[PDB]
This record gives sequence, structure tokens and C-alpha cells, in this order.
Amino acid sequence: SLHGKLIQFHKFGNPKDVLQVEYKNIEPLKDNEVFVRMLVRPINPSDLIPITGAYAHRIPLPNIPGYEGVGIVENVGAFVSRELIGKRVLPLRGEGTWQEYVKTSADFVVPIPDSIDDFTAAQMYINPLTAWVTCTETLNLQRNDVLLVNACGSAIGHLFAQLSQILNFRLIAVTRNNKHTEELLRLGAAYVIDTSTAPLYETVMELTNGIGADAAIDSIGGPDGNELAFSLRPNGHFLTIGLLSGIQVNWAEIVTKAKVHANIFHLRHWNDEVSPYKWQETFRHLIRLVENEQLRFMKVHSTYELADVKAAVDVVQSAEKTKGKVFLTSY
Repeated sequence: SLHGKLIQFHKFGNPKDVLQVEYKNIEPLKDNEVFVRMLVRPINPSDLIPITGAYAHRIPLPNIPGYEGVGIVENVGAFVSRELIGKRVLPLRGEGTWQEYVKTSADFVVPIPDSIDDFTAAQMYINPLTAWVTCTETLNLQRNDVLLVNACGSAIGHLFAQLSQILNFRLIAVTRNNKHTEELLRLGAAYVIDTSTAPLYETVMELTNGIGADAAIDSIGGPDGNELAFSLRPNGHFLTIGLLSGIQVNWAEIVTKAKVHANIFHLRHWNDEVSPYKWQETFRHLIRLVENEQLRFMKVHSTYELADVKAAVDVVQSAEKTKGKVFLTSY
């Protein structure tokens, strides 16, 4: 009987301690399911957070990590078109992707055109959808708005730089160092504030002629996030997308002292706030942007077979890690 390899953890903790390589028997498919043999998944920093137990109450154990990647449809359930078999797809919003075979509902299978290589496709979901949605919906940025983005040397940071050109707004990148400065400028960032060298609040004030920015996206929290919120104009919009520091911003002061609107963005929630139709249409749009070369993703850092996940994760978590995305491959 057909068996599939999978990466699983049975307890939360450091991924190096809890990740196991295992095998499972393959169950029959349910009526609306699509069964996909995986080719490539990225190791995103956001794939590791659930392993650590930060979301204990919503992640059942044991669990298969991985939110994204690309594969080939091998089989479909009774109610699904069998023309899908053989197609390259992202099997999203279903099972964990760090395994040999992934199932998800037909509703959330994203077709990938022959034009797009596996490694680009494997990066299409988490960072691009977050960047696109926050820009076009959550903040609904207008022509010439001034957007602040911290931790901007990240994958998503590089996308915000490109979206500023696509959507005609002004990005002020905020970074911890100068490691990504050249790349961010090339990609379209209007300015890069390197906070190891320049003061955040005062520089934004210079760049905006004392008005402050229109919107800000915080990935860090704590003192860094608070300073980012305070660099906005009154009635500007502050959005958090991450918590790298582990420390909540001072929500009360941001509202009463800085007079800004503040929200928290979760792709988890956005996914449930839109129809499957809209969700698919949004992917069709990102795919066009990639095809037209308006949007480009990170280059490949290194590649590892699924069995070597522990080594791969160590590279991702390493302080010396160089630029680019690490992938788990299954060719």
C-alpha cells in the first residue's frame, strides 16, 4: 500500500529537538480533495513559529509544518475534475507542506503556468499575498502615500519595495543594517533608513517635511514598533504583521499620544474574509505580476532533501546566514 514520507513534531520546542522524519499510510481521498506530490517548499521563518509553541491553543499535535510550496496533482476526489491530474499547483490551506504528499480542498488549489519555475512558484503565497493585501486592501494605499516598513531587509521587505513601483507610492525602508540597502534601492525603495547609523523618527520627519508618513508596517514590535508608529501623521494607519522582538507595542499610547489608527494583520483572517473566488483571482493577479517581471522573488540560497530538514532549519536560524531562501526539495 502507498506510503508517504512526512516531517512531523509531537511536541512544541526548538525545531532541532522536535522535528522527526516519519512515514504514513496514504488514506483514500475525500470528495472535494486534491492529492499533490510536492516538488519544492521554502523554509519560511513563519513556518518555524508554530513549531515553537507560540500558538499552542490553535495548533493540534502532532503537526506537519509548512504553509507553502508547489507540486504535481496525482489524484483527485470524486467531485473534482480529473483534468487537474498532472497539473503543477500550490496546494494551500490544507495539510502541512513539508511532506511527500499534500491534500487540500479543490477550492484552494492554485494553478501555476509553465512560465513560472518551481522555486519562484514555491514562494508565491505567504510574502506576496501579505504584501499585496496589506498594500491594496488593509491600508488601501493611494498614489504618493508614504509607507514605512521595518525589518525591510526581509523577503517581504523586498516585495514592498517592488510594490511601491507597481502601485505608485513612496516606500521608506527601515533596516537594522546596510546588508540589503543596495538591493532595496534597486528594487524601488525611495530611501533606506539604517537604524544602526541613522535615527528613525528624526529621519522620517526630514523625509516628510515634518508631516510624518501615511502608513507603517511593523514586523518587530517593542520600542522599534512604537517609534515606527510615532513617525506617522495624526490619523495615519499603523499595521503590525509580525513580532520579532517578542514584545507588544504600546497600543494605548500609539492611539492617545500619537493619534494614529492601529491594527494587526493576519493572513489567517484575510483568507476567511474573502471568497474562494476572490482568493483565486488575487493569485491570478500575483502570477501575472511575476510573469510580466514586475515582481521577482528571492534567489535560491540552498536546497535540501526532505530527510535533511534539521540541517536546513539550522541554516535558516543561523546568525551568519547569507542572502536567499532555503528550500526542501523532493525531485
